[PDB]
Amino acid sequence: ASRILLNNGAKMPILGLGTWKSPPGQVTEAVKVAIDVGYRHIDCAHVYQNENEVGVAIQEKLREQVVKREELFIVSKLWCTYHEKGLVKGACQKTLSDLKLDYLDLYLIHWPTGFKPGKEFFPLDESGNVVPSDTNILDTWAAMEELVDEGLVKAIGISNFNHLQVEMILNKPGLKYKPAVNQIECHPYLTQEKLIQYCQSKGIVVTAYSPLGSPDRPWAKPEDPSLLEDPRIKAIAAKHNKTTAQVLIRFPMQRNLVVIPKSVTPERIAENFKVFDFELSSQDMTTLLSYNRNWRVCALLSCTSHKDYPFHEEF
Ligand SMILES: NC(=O)c1ccc[n+]([C@@H]2O[C@H](COP(=O)([O-])OP(=O)(O)OC[C@H]3O[C@@H](n4cnc5c(N)ncnc54)[C@H](OP(=O)(O)O)[C@@H]3O)[C@@H](O)[C@H]2O)c1
Ligand SMILES: O=C(O)Cc1nn(Cc2nc3cc(C(F)(F)F)ccc3s2)c(=O)c2ccccc12
Repeated sequence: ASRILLNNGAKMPILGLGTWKSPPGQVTEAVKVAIDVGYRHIDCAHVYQNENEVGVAIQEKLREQVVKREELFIVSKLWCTYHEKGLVKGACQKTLSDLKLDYLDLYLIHWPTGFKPGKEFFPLDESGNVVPSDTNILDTWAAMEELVDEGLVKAIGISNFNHLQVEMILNKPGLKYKPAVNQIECHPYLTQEKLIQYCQSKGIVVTAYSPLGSPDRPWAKPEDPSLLEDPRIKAIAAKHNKTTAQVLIRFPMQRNLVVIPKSVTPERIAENFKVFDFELSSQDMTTLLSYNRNWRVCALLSCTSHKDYPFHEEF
């Protein structure tokens, strides 16, 4: 199936378009091309500073009757400087206004760590450490629950929560809505078997981010592993007459994950969608799992002292 059933009763397309780092001047056309060639899920965030432009594309494709709003699955995320209870609705409403929507299909706590509120996304002290907010995930989660009860979002979820944090939500006293999704980094170099099985065992759908290893991440270095250039992955693609990127997108799909590759390149947007016509073998899958090396694209040094930093622990 091209959609997975969430625990709020709604279906979610297992392929979406990512938008982190998509330039504001190219992402409108990017999203337009993606809807044209079949994408029905867009992954967004206020912190990506491009939601206005993403929204232009969505609204034009609705106006043009290329798609109906019910057919779209639009995701956004609450940024760390808005974890305070009095800030969550407004933050969601800004995202909605920019996306030109009246509801989101899914809204995620973007990271478990709350940062000091302000105009700065990454407020730092004079030594470079991120400045925390004294908020905790449970009260943040309660705030998210209110968005559901106000009709602003159809589903709520979390992102970059480790096993212990997910379990803390599930065990929250007075828990009203379980998280629908946990969006986490996942690719052959960071395979996440434990976290994913934990989440799935609990009926929480996992979305895999940076499935191609984020070659355009701004902190990339020479000695870093490179998925798209891995000869072992290239050979598996070769065997299937597909591209390395296609193998890397199909890989999570077959683990019952949602995957959200980013591109602003029209030929690549289209290539990336052509992944429903082939299957990796079970041996291919285990072989790709074997390349795990616990390598993370996303884990900003400045945040590692936050009490709620998610990656000190195994998973
Ligand atoms: N929850 C969070 O914390 C979090 C964190 C990171 C990412 N995410 C989401 O996940 C999405 C995807 O992750 P990502 O942006 O880090 O990286 P990614 O999707 O792993 O990689 C994007 C990079 O791959 C290139 N690319 C795309 N398709 C390609 C293809 N077929 N062949 C060769 N190169 C290709 C893109 O180039 P062009 O664009 O130039 O074509 C871009 O440089 C994000 O955009 C965001 O929506 C969420
Ligand atoms: O956020 C995105 O979607 C992509 C993303 N990732 N990162 C690396 C990060 N690593 C983190 C670690 C924590 C931590 F929780 F671990 F403290 C909290 C927050 C972050 S941001 C960034 O620095 C970033 C900056 C602008 C826009 C998007 C991003």
